[PDB]
Amino acid sequence: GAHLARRYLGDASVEPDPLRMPTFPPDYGFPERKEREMVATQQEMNDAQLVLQQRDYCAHYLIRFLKCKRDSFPNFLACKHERHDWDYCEHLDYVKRMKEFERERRLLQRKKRREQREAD
Amino acid sequence: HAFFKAMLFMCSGSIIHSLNDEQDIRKMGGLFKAMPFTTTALIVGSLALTGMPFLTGFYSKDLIIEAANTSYTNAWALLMTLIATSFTAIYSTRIIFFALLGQPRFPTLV
Amino acid sequence: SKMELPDYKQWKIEGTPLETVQEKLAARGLRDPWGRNEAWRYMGGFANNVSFVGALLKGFKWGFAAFVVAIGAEYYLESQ
Amino acid sequence: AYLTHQQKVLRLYKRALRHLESWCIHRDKYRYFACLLRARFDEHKNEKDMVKATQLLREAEEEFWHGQHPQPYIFPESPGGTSYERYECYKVPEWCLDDWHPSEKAMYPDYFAKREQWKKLRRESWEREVKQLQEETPVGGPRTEALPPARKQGDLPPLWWHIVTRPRERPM
Amino acid sequence: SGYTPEEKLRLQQLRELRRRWLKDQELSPREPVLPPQYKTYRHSIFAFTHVLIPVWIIHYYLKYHVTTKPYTIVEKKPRIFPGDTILETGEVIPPMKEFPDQHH
Amino acid sequence: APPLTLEGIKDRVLYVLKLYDKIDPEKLSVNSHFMKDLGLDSLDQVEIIMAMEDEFGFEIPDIDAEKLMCPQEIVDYIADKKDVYE
Amino acid sequence: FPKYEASRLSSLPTTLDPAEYDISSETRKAQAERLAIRSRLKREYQLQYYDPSRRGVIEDPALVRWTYARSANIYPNFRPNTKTSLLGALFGIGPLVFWYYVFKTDRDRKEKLIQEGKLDRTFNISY
Amino acid sequence: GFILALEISNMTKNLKYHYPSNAFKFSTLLGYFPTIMHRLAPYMNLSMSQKSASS
Amino acid sequence: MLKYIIPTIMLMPLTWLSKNNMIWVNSTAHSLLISFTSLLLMNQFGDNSLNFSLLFFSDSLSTPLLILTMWLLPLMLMASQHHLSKENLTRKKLFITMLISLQLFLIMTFTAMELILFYILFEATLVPTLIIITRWGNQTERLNAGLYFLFYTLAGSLPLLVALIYIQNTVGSLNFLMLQYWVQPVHNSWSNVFMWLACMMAFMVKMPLYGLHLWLPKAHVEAPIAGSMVLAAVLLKLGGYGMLRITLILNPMTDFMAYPFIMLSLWGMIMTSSICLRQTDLKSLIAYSSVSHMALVIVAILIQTPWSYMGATALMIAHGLTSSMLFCLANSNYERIHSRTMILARGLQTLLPLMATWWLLASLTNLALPPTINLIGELFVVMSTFSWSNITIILMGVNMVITALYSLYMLIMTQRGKYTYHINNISPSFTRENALMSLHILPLLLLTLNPKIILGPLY
Amino acid sequence: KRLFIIKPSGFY
Amino acid sequence: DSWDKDVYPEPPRRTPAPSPQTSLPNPITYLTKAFDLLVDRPVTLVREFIERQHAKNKYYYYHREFRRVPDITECQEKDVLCMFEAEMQWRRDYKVDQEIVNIIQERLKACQQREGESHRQNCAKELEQFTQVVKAYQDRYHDLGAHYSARKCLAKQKQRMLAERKAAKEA
Amino acid sequence: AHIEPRYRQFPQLTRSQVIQAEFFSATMWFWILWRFWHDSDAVLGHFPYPDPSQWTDEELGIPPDDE
Amino acid sequence: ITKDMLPGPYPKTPEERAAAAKKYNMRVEDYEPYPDDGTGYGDYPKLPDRSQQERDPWYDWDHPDLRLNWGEPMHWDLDMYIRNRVDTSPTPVNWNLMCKHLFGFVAFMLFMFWVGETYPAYQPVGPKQYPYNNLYLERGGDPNKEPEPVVHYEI
Ligand SMILES: CCCCCCCCCCCCO[C@@H]1O[C@H](CO)[C@@H](O[C@H]2O[C@H](CO)[C@@H](O)[C@H](O)[C@H]2O)[C@H](O)[C@H]1O
Ligand SMILES: CCCCCCCCCCCCO[C@@H]1O[C@H](CO)[C@@H](O[C@H]2O[C@H](CO)[C@@H](O)[C@H](O)[C@H]2O)[C@H](O)[C@H]1O
Ligand SMILES: CCCCCCCCCCCCO[C@@H]1O[C@H](CO)[C@@H](O[C@H]2O[C@H](CO)[C@@H](O)[C@H](O)[C@H]2O)[C@H](O)[C@H]1O
Ligand SMILES: CCCCCCCCCCCCO[C@@H]1O[C@H](CO)[C@@H](O[C@H]2O[C@H](CO)[C@@H](O)[C@H](O)[C@H]2O)[C@H](O)[C@H]1O
Ligand SMILES: CCCCCCCCCCCCO[C@@H]1O[C@H](CO)[C@@H](O[C@H]2O[C@H](CO)[C@@H](O)[C@H](O)[C@H]2O)[C@H](O)[C@H]1O
Ligand SMILES: *C(=O)CCCCCCCCCCCCC
Repeated sequence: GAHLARRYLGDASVEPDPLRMPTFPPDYGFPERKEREMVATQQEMNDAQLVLQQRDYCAHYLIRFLKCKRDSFPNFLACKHERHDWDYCEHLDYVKRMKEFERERRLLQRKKRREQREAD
Repeated sequence: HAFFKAMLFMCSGSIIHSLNDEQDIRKMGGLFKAMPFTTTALIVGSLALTGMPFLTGFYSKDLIIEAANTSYTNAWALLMTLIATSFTAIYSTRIIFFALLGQPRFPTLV
Repeated sequence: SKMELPDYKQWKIEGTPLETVQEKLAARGLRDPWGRNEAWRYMGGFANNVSFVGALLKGFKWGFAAFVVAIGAEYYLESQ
Repeated sequence: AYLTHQQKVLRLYKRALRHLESWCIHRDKYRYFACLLRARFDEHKNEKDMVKATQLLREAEEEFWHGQHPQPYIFPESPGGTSYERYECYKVPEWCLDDWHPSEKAMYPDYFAKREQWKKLRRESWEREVKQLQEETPVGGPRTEALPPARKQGDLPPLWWHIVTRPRERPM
Repeated sequence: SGYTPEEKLRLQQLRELRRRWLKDQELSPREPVLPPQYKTYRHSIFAFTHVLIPVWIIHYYLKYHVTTKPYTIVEKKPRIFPGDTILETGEVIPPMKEFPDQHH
Repeated sequence: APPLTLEGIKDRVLYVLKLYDKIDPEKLSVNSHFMKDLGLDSLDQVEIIMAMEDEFGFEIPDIDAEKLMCPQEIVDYIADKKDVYE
Repeated sequence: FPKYEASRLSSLPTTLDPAEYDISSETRKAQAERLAIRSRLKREYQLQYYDPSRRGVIEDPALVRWTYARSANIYPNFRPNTKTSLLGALFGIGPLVFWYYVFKTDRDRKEKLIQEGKLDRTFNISY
Repeated sequence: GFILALEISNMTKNLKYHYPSNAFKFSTLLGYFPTIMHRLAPYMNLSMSQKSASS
Repeated sequence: MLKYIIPTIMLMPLTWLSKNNMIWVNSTAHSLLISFTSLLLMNQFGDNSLNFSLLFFSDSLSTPLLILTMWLLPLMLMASQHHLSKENLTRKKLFITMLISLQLFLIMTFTAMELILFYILFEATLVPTLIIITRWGNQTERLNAGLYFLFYTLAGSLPLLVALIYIQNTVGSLNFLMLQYWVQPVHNSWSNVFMWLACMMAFMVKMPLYGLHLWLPKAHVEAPIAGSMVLAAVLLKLGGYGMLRITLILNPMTDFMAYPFIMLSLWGMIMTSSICLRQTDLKSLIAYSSVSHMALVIVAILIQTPWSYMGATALMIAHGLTSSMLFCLANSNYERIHSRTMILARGLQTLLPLMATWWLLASLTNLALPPTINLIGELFVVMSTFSWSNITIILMGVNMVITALYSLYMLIMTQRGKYTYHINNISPSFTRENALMSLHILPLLLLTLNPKIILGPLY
Repeated sequence: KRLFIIKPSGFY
Repeated sequence: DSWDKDVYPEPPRRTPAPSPQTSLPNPITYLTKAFDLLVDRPVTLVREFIERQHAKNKYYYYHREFRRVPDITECQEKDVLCMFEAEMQWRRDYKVDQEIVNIIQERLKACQQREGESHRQNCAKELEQFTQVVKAYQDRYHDLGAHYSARKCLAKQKQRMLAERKAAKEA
Repeated sequence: AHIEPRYRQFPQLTRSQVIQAEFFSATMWFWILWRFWHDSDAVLGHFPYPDPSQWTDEELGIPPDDE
Repeated sequence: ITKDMLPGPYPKTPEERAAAAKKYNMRVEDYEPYPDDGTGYGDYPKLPDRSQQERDPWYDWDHPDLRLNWGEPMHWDLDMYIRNRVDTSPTPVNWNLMCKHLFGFVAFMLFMFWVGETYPAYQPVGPKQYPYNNLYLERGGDPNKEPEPVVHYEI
């Protein structure tokens, strides 16, 4: 994407580093951030034998889809609505990560302005 | 891959058998109408190989490509992989153009 | 069982790309003496072959008609 | 080299036509360029100076090597072709039939009766074939691999058995 | 450039012999002289002898030999989902907690 | 493949030559010598052999090809290589 | 046209070799007597290969010479000189000394690590 | 790829002769990998086997 | 062991008192019955070896070697009786006597409980083997081959004799059970460096060790078929068996004394596998294959781990059946074309189909196709050598590549391609020849089902 | 026409 | 059943009850019924017949008990008669210890399969027990060589005990 | 047999072979058109892609440049 | 064969060069021993180093697969030059040019892969977040230690 062009062909000092992000406190600029809520208990994901990479904040929708899949067998075309619920939840999770990348970039942009203006 | 690749080889075997063990595409041609069922399978196998939407090949190859350009990955590997996908459509077109289309280039005893 | 070969007098380059070759050779003062040996490849059922676009669209006419008929059935099946 | 100047030019002609055919592919395009190539050969057909003729042949070979197809067409059963020697595993020499068990030979009584006649014909002719070769060969052995015909009635051409009885090209 | 008369004559004589040889390779009507020696039923005895008899042997072998030893057949335990009822004990697995039921 | 016959091979050998514009189809016989009777040259002979290779789908080595100077010789060479005895 | 550069594994085509052309009566004489040797050897072979009463192997002296030349005849023609001694030393002692220091060095390192407890052997109980 | 392939394929039907490019030979002869490796490696190994190890 | 020694001796009166037309039938039948009873030796215990008397014992190392030895005598008789058909009757009986006397020395050698008794029998096998090679070999070079065989062995054996007697003087006993409990460590000194060498060089020559192997291509090629069968299958294993026993009393000096000989073997196998690629003589090719395989046995014995001893034992048994089968396969060709040149007769699969199956099966076992016991042994040795030093995987891996090339090269050159036109006496395979081939391969492949009985004492 | 197939003896 | 549940433990089985949410018939349900009728039933009768024959001929075999003899620690040096018994005992215990490590390895492998994608957390006890037993086995028997014996095992133990004494001496 | 070879002529065809080929060629295009109608998302995109430059600083908690 | 027909020592004199050439069925003009460097070739003729794949396919060889004639001297390295092994036939592309293009292609691709590893492609997305202190317990973390808390917030 353009972000690579800015970091590699441009100035990487104001570009998030995907490996080390975030480099700012969570609460900087955010008076009272809500803590992310988890619906599915650890025991429930354990008993559903979800793959560890699947045990994220959307796991409660996955559990419903897998249960529907089993109960609707052999109709492998049912559970479409449950699959979408899980797919949409993962889309919202991905959007959040996109925002975290934009917040990190905008702070690194600010941190340079607040250094250039102070420098002069 | 097992499905359309085994089909493609059986289609080439059908052509090779019918032309007295001829294997060079430069000596095929004009088989689109002469071998209708082999032609259909060859086109279906070629379209599946190139990721034609909703054929068997599309359900693996397409997900692989969009999982590879959204990953944290070597940029040369990603770019080389994308060019190879383009090359896949080129040699596929070679078989259909030279084996099925145009005028027959095989010996006179049909 | 003798295989009766077709009469050789029926192979003629007229009306085939071989006739074009002869004209481009005639300009330079040459002739193609084997043109009639190639003519069978441009005649009969080997004349006129699909293009590459046409090859891909084999069966598209009936497949589309079935597709049109199918969505009509599905659509009305939901409405009623 | 044991090929005359004529045989080298004629060979170069055929070889260049085949490689030209591999580049052109389409028959009409091949016919057009085969005639231009023929015109080039006809242009020096009457060159009398052998020295100038040889130089023309040298250049033509150099040009052919530069312009040859890296992957020319080969007939499937030609050397290098995809069917070359494909059926050698099915060619069994005729002498293997002498080892067949009698119960195997009893299955083809008519075939092995004829086979005996051929073997009889081989024995009874061998001496004349050797004698004919002895009396037509100059002292110090033959100078060529050519062989003579039979010169009489009932004589068979010397050294014929393995030509006549060789395995069929498609034995099985 | 063609054949010399000697060359032609030798080829002529070999050709007669070769063609006679090839003719003699043809089989007579009686040869070979052999010594002394619907789908449903055909498909039924295949299923019987190749599917049923083997599965009989394998089931006997697994049930009374392989499964009488520890850890020979190990199954992944079934997935348990909220709301399932266990057959062994009848325990009812509690449902998951209420979602924000957001849809789009 | 459908088996060849001596008459089958001869017909196709003559068929090809009748489609060669340098041979008169009325003066042509199985015994017509390409140089002495039909008045062709050696460059022409190479093309005739090339055309019989394409016709029957197998190559004739140059050493063998240069000796085939009449249609009957081509018929005999092909029948010999394909084990055709009729 | 860049000229053909022959290699050991990519020989020169005859159609590009000058020796093929500009033939002399001396070259055509050599070819004639080469073809004579081949014709004489062919006749000797054919007289046996076509013999109806022959049953066995036509012994070939050329094959016998080849297998003998590449076995029994080597030592009689061996001479210890600068070439053979240097080659014998290089390909006979050379590799043995090389692999010795490779394995000795590797195994000395491993033993040192095991003594101190710095080599991971947590589940290593098969050897 | 299909569009570019079609143009390249259709240009084989024109009456124009073009000398092969270096890239064309590289592709046709498989990058010369079999031509080089399958002559060089067998030669070195097989010659060593006879000259040094055995003789 | 008297239940095997006495009947083995009784084979000699049986052969000499047989009718002139029944010497092969009688000896083959009764050597098979002896082979049958040898299975009673597999009464092996987890802790204790089977100790019969003050003279003889059997353990999981000697038991499989004994069973292989007694099985080979019947097979050597069938392999021999064709080319000895024209032989004088009394000379035929003497030939069989040499084979019987060789078996007698072998079964006692593998079971002698005292090392000096082992030495005398270990050496007594030279006499019948030497007579078999020089008397009944075909070529002029058999005389030279006997001399090389005799003096290569003796040059190493005579120092061993002095070392053993020295060990008895200082320890007071050479009984192997006693040596298990009275063994003391060997501390570094130039005196002990040469005790170690004298204890190991006789066995290395027999293996053979690379560098000391020149006697084997000569001897294994000049011998008659029966001589080659026993030389490859059993006599080479006297070296391996001897090393496996005597290394008990050489620790810890084996730690650094093994290095020169591990290097000779690791590099030797790659050198002798490469030689096989350019061999023109089929029997010579097979002989050089034995050197390559026995190099693994030497390395496995020297590194001295539980896995390498199991692998060494499996390799010795597997090689014995394979190498013996290959010599027999090549002999069948030689009995038809009277030449050992590999390229002489080609495309034989076209003329001898079933015998081409045996060639394939023999070749596959030679290149160690899993799960053959050839692979089991070769894999166990590679596992233990990797632990000894990881870099050895490079040399083991390369040898596995080269071994496949020459194993299939021999198969392709002789069996595939086009038959040689002028060779017209390839008669169909006899029943004797087919049975002789199947009596190697069938037991070899059956042992895969129960490999624990050929893995030795450390299983 | 059925032709004779030359094979080595299979009996043994 | 046939083996001891304590030596080869298996957690209680919890199979969920069928909860079909489809009108369609389940092919597995009818295949299971066909399997019971055409396979399990005739196989069971053939076994019940065989068990009727084994009950008419009931006979017993026993597990060999080995009385304990003195260890190599109690043997006077070069006293073969006592060394032999201690050595044979040590070899018997060596084979048994190999089988103990095999039991613990078989528990570990069964747990990994049984727990599915949750094995990394649900098999921590079996991993720990495997780690401890492998450590003990390594201390007893590792690096002894092909010519291992009770004497060599004792020397390895004494060397280990000496180092442990010295390390404590540092404390 | 059922089909005889021809010389320099287009081969003989059976009605069955031509009809079956057309049917499966047609079935290919029905499937693609049917799936494309009901599953165009799998080819064009399942979810919108947000434009990160359209997000307000208060959404992202980027504080004013003064404090 | 008899001892007079087997290979011998390096030929010292023209009379011995004529005997060797006759023994090997060669012309004395065409006969050339290997150099007398003590490597053990003796008088065995030095023949051109060419594969058997290079010989005329259409000639009637006594050994068609080998393309040898009965009685002709075999190359010292005949078994290395059979058609299954080393091929020496002319190539359409010069050997040195062939090596340059192959090596150049490989070196360039390896160089470009190193560059692509230095400048990896990735999406403008923050790290994926997992619940329960980053799945500390699930991933095998010790349950007897309280992990360094990991908190993820909304945005
Ligand atoms: C995921 C699967 C995707 C499959 C895509 C399949 C191919 C898509 C279309 C490719 C281009 C179509 O082809 C486009 O139109 C016509 C063919 O109708 C071509 O027209 C061609 O016709 C004749 C063939 O008789 C050629 O000789 C001529 O050179 C050219 O004019 C154009 O040169 C080309 O630009
Ligand atoms: C294929 C052949 C393989 C050859 C392998 C060669 C192995 C060489 C082993 C060398 C080690 C010999 O063992 C070594 O002997 C000397 C005897 O002088 C002993 O040392 C003794 O003599 C030396 C004198 O040289 C003194 O330094 C020392 O004070 C004394 O104790 C060493 O304590 C011992 O370490
Ligand atoms: C034919 C192929 C030839 C290839 C070349 C092979 C060279 C082989 C040299 C033989 C080994 C010589 O080197 C040998 O190393 C070992 C250590 O590993 C030493 O072993 C000894 O010394 C070490 C420390 O040095 C001490 O722990 C101990 O006293 C003892 O193990 C030997 O005293 C030494 O003699
Ligand atoms: C699950 C979806 C299933 C969809 C099935 C759709 C119905 C199947 C249709 C099979 C078609 C059978 O009918 C076939 O069609 C083709 C194309 O028109 C016809 O071909 C037509 O055009 C060609 C040339 O343009 C003519 O040579 C031919 O005479 C003419 O009829 C065939 O002669 C006919 O046999
Ligand atoms: C879509 C493809 C994506 C991957 C693309 C990879 C591209 C790889 C390019 C590698 C090119 C290496 O090949 C390079 O070519 C030139 C041209 O012949 C060679 O140069 C050679 O050619 C000519 C002479 O004929 C001269 O310039 C020079 O004397 C000679 O060395 C180089 O010695 C070689 O290094
Ligand atoms: C930025 O998002 C990183 C992706 C790395 C390269 C992906 C290649 C996509 C090419 C887009 C051009 C449009 C042509 C369809």
